[PDB]
Amino acid sequence: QFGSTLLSLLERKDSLSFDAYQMIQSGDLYRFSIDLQQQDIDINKASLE
Amino acid sequence: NELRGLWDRIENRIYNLRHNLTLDGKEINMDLYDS
Repeated sequence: QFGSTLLSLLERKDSLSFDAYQMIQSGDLYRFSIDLQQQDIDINKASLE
Repeated sequence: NELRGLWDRIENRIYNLRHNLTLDGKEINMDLYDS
């Protein structure tokens, strides 16, 4: 009972640590998305000129 | 009236020559862009 308690809790521990690390994977992608797209304001201004 | 039109014309043309770089247009600085 103690060994299966330790094992089944350790699956619950190492499952949720994956769900955590999977979120921060978005942080670089937002930076690159904004710093690519923002130029279309400068192109829409250059087209008005 | 011709004297008053004439002296004001030469005053305007001196102002343009004293800036030079217009030619009453914009010769030197154009098409530049940033960001």
